[PDB]
Amino acid sequence: GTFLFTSESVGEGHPDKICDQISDAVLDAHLQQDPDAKVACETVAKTGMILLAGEITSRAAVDYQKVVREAVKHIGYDDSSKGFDYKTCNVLVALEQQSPDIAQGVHLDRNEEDIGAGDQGLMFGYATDETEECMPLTIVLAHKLNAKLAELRRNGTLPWLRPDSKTQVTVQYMQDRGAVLPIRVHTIVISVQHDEEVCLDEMRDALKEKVIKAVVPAKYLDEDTIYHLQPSGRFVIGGPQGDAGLTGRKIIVDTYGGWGAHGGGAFSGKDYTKVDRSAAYAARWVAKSLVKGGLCRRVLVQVSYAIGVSHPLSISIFHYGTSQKSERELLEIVKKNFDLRPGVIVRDLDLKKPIYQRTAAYGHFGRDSFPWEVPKKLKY
Amino acid sequence: GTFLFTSESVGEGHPDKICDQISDAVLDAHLQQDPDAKVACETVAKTGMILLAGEITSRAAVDYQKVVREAVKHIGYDDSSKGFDYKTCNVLVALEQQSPDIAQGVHLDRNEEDIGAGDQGLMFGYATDETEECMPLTIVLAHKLNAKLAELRRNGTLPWLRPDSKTQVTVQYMQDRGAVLPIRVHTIVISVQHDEEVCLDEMRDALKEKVIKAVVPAKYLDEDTIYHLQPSGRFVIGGPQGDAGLTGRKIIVDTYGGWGAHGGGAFSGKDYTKVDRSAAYAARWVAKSLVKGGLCRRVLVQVSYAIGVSHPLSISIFHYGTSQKSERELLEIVKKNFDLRPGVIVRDLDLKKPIYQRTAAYGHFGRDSFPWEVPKKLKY
Ligand SMILES: C[S@@+](CC[C@H](N)C(=O)[O-])C[C@H]1O[C@@H](n2cnc3c(N)ncnc32)[C@H](O)[C@@H]1O
Ligand SMILES: C[S@@+](CC[C@H](N)C(=O)[O-])C[C@H]1O[C@@H](n2cnc3c(N)ncnc32)[C@H](O)[C@@H]1O
Ligand SMILES: CCOc1nc(N(C)C)nc(=O)[nH]1
Ligand SMILES: CCOc1nc(N(C)C)nc(=O)[nH]1
Repeated sequence: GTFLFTSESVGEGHPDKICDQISDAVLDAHLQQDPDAKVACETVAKTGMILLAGEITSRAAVDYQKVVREAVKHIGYDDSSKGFDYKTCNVLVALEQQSPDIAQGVHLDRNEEDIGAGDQGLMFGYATDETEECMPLTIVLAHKLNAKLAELRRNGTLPWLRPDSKTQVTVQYMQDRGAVLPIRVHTIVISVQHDEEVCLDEMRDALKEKVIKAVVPAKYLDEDTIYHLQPSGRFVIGGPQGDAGLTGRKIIVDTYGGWGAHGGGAFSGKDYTKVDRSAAYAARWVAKSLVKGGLCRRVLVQVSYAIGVSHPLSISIFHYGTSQKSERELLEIVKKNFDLRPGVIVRDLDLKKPIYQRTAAYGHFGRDSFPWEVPKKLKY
Repeated sequence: GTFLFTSESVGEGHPDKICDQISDAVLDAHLQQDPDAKVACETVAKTGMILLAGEITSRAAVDYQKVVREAVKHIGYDDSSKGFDYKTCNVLVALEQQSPDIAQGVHLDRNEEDIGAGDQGLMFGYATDETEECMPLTIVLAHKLNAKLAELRRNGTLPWLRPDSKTQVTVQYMQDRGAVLPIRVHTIVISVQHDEEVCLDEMRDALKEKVIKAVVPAKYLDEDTIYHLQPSGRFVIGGPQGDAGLTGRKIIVDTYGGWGAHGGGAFSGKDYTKVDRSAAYAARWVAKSLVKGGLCRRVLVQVSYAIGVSHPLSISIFHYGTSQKSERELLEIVKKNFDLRPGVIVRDLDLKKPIYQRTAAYGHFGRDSFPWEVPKKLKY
């Protein structure tokens, strides 16, 4: 009954992730002044460039040059030696108002509770009892390895580290009546951008001793665990100079690491009317409520919408055989306890609050007790 | 045992899809001259602009202005009245060589069969016996509805149609020992860009009579089927003018429509060394071979890689309880029949051939008998 499963994560300076963080810095800057801002901000990053493209209709007065540069500074790209510098990069803006055809069909003259979905689409929520935070261990460990790299870079322990990193964790699991039980870590990959001076052996030793051992419990590591540390051999060129980044290109890192499913929508740079974000957060909230409520050990929830229509078109539950209740019964419990109209989700999850840049690295789920991470007490 | 499941698809003129098609037109233009081109071409589209950003190392001489404009012409954006025009749009290029640090770690001085994966990552393949092509009915129908719109636009039946469209199909299924059986179509959404002259009732009638009835079998449609046709009410502004598009933002439309799983990687604009594409195609090939080989009714396959390492780090099989054989036994069959090194996949799936622009709309799977759609005869 054993099997392997792999998930990855990336650091704050991974170019796709830079884009997600900038998109959400822009969203938060708008929401700080106009809680009802309509934002659809895409970011593109390549050598020396941040380009903002999309549609924003807002009463806020936002200084895009300042917001973008401050986000890049926070990430740690502050010198041409690192391949990117917030002080001297090009910031280009191609932002227009939201299409009036979309606005009239979604929200104009609509009661907030009855606002229409901002687009059609499908979204999934997932939760698993394998960790207290109800997330897959593979992705939790992968995120923590990138967070550890950023911690050691920022406190000056490993000053040769640069912001761009990727990690990947393969866990060997046992199947248990549809639930999954982590046994051991089979393989770890770490690739991180570095300075010109540090040698490969010094990096590999530090990645094992100061990063992996500082994150992964020893009980999961053994003589057979495979380590791929700086497997490319050299990673001096990094960030946007090494690879063009775009918003919404790390949607699996943002969610469940391959577990569960995804509807395709990106989160960053979007206000609550874009159900790609708000309904995915609500679906996570439902899934976690079902697991913490003791109704199943793991569960997948799907929801879908049509543009301009408030109520979801469909809701579905897949419990992997981990409940005594049928999926039909769980769906009835969900329908009695949740209202997944976007105009209700916004109230329940406080989605006009400018906390979005905090979600844009290290995953949107399983951290920091955001509203979608606080289970709802279910009545049935 | 009944449940609902929803999938979406988009048309050739959806702005994200325009980007995927342009990225793959660029890839094919390079491969026509240099079969070993290293391509990582991202495209961004917004009002009046196509921007190419990324990394290409190739011996080809490619006229980016001509390649981009020809792709936009094919899609049908040929007049400012449509919101976008290949003849007069801005084409901007920010393309540099592939990072030498990546090149040295992946492919330089390597025997082709032993080339390293171009990046780390995870990829999934899926197949289901619910259709002959081994794809979920939800996504097959959603794709065919967009293809029908483009057919009626191009033959002049519905001259008010414009290239940008989205569709969404919800099917009611029955569960059958882990397999899924389509019963009926519960809800259909169609949104399509249109001219200023046509009225809503004429469009809704045409979408039902000339589009849905021309695609979806009557046996699936009944008095209860819900139709959301032009639900926003007005969609004159469309294409990149209505919404910024980016390459790799329709990864679920490109694959399984919410069924199965996704590793996060985009396909378009990437040569075979980028396992996000080649290993996902090979995983589809494995999954379809297992279903057509009669070993399971539906199956999910995961593979993963480390940058610079040829052999996958992990391979896993989830058969949803639809095989008499254990997942351990199916994994042994896969390991005896397939070699998922990128330098072998390229040979088996002929991945230096310039057929990629053909994959960039209507899904990469379940169509046209591409090599990954031709099952391998399994020996065990
Ligand atoms: C390998 S690059 C993607 C392929 C690239 N676009 C190309 O031109 O081949 C993807 C990510 O891997 C990381 N990366 C960049 N250079 C790397 C290197 N030399 N070694 C390992 N990882 C690298 C960065 O996080 C980057 O965003
Ligand atoms: C609704 S837009 C996404 C949200 C948008 N960025 C905004 O500013 O609100 C997403 C896709 O829906 C389609 N779309 C654009 N305008 C539309 C309209 N008026 N009615 C329906 N669908 C529309 C296009 O395919 C577009 O790429
Ligand atoms: C949340 C709905 O997703 C799924 N449901 C099911 N069943 C069998 C109900 N199978 C899947 O593969 N996905
Ligand atoms: C292909 C590996 O994906 C999965 N495997 C399993 N099991 C139980 C083997 N459960 C999942 O949710 N996904």
